[PDB]
Amino acid sequence: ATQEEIIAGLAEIIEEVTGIEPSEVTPEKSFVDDLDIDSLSMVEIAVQTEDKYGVKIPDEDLAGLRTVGDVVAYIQKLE
Amino acid sequence: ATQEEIIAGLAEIIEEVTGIEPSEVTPEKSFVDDLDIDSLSMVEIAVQTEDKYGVKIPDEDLAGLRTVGDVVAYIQKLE
Amino acid sequence: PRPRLPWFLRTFAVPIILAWVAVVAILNTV
Amino acid sequence: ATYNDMQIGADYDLIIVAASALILIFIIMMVLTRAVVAAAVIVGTVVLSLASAFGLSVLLWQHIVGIPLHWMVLPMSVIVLLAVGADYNLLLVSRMKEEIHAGIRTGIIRAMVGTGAVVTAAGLVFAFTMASMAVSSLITIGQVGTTIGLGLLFDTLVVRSLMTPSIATLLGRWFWWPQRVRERPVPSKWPTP
Amino acid sequence: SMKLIEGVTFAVITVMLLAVYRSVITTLIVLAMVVLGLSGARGIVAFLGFYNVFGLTTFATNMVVTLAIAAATDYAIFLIGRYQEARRAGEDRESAYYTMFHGTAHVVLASGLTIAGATLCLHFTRLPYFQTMGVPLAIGMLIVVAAALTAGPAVISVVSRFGKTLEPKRFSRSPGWHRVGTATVRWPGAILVCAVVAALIGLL
Ligand SMILES: CC(C)(COP(=O)(O)O)[C@@H](O)C(=O)NCCC(=O)NCCS
Ligand SMILES: CC(C)(COP(=O)(O)O)[C@@H](O)C(=O)NCCC(=O)NCCS
Repeated sequence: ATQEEIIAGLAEIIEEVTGIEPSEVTPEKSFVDDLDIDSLSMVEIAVQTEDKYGVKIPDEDLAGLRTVGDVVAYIQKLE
Repeated sequence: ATQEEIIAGLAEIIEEVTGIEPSEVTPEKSFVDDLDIDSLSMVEIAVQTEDKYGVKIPDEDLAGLRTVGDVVAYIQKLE
Repeated sequence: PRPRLPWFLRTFAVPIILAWVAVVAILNTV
Repeated sequence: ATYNDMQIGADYDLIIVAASALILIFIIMMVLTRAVVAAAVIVGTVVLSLASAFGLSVLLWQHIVGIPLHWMVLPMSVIVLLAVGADYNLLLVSRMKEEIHAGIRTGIIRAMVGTGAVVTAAGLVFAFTMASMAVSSLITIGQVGTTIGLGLLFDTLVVRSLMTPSIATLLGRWFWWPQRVRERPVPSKWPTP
Repeated sequence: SMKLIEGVTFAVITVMLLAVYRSVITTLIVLAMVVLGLSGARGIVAFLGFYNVFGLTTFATNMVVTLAIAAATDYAIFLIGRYQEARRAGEDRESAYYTMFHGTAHVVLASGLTIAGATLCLHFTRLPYFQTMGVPLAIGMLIVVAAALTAGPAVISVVSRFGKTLEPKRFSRSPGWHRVGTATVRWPGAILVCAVVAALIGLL
């Protein structure tokens, strides 16, 4: 899948979870600082992603991921 | 795998389960009407297929499948 | 395609409220 | 002898009330949610909460206040606790069933985020209404009210929040038997921007 | 002591409603629904008991009053909460009202029927107090349910038309509820174990 599609889906999921508008979500943004997203919100994002698109992210992987582009790369790696 | 091999294996399994001869089994046949196979016989077919060839079909997928060719397409999709 | 019962409640709200008030007042006064 | 007869009748009526209430509530829940397992889970969680409610009331009165519970408090508390706990769990399960078409886990999360505040407010209001009966000069009524209030508090803060959704997550598709439910929907392709 | 009980309960309910809804007019409307339901139940019970349909005790009357008040408040909270959820989601008042009724009509009716039928199990007891407490409680609960399911939607219909009365005041998410739901979904086993252990404490 292209980066744009993945970023759009993640933007929709994040907007549902936290409230950050899709435009603010860019691949270089960091969840912890740029977007200010805690770990629990991150596992919520992971659950939504698994239940909607089938991409599965364990908690240990969620610990490593720091930026939005980092998450996208992980999803592309699975593909 | 070729369609012919899959159809032959499914024909053997169906003959063991229900009693329908392999010749009557063609990819356009429907389990519900053309072959008159209930859901329980279908899960029996799925169990036999898993235990013999390793192809795994969940119950939700078994709900969707309608024709013999539909099952073959699903198996090819896994490959 | 509004359901019949909520539409009926919404339309005749004032008569229903007055009927309930009158019935309760009668029961608690008699 | 009169009070001995009263005690025997109290035990008999307590057993009868518990059994009849359980059966009727189970029937109603099964009818409304169209699922056996959901009703069974609701009833079990309510009973388990009821045990702890009894324990809390017994402690608070007998050990702290010193006055043991009156012999007629128990069934009056039990019936109301069962009814209200079943109603709250029913509301949560109904919202879960409404939101489940988008997957089990997302449906559970959305149903919780929706109902939680309202159910919490209603439970707290009911509990504080029951606990306010302690201002009665008669102390049996105060005992009944405080017992019901403690039961509702524990139920709202534990059974609804954790136990029911956790059991729903564990059982998965079996939670809605005999209705057929997909654990997760068909994995959609990523949206095109 | 019944009268003082009633007064204290009303004061507590008013304070809690003011705390929750963060508004005065909505609290007044909910209190009006509560008064209507309580008065209906009390009136019907007293009227029936007066003509020797059944006997009454102090316990039955106190339970009738308190349970009627609590049930009316809970039903009003349910209706207004669902209506406000729909309204904040983005729907206009008409669609929000219809969504509220569609999503809460069956729940409220089922809860009321459960409460009414539960007390009716007392009519099959032996001791006179328990046997006499059965019917009046059921009748009062049924009256409360009817009042909540008819007046509630009607009052909501009339009130919302006039001004910005029932519109939400605290436009906010539920981050705590999000976190709790995520914890429950990800790790049901540990949470279930903790809940079961906590519940078993009461057996001591
Ligand atoms: C849950 C979390 C990702 C939270 O991380 P945060 O403190 O960075 O938000 C992290 O603490 C973790 O993995 N904990 C181990 C499992 C756990 O705590 N589960 C919840 C206990 S109910
Ligand atoms: C079992 C079956 C495929 C039967 O389907 P049919 O009624 O189309 O024959 C369907 O009812 C189903 O998936 N039910 C859920 C699981 C179940 O019933 N297991 C058997 C209980 S012992």
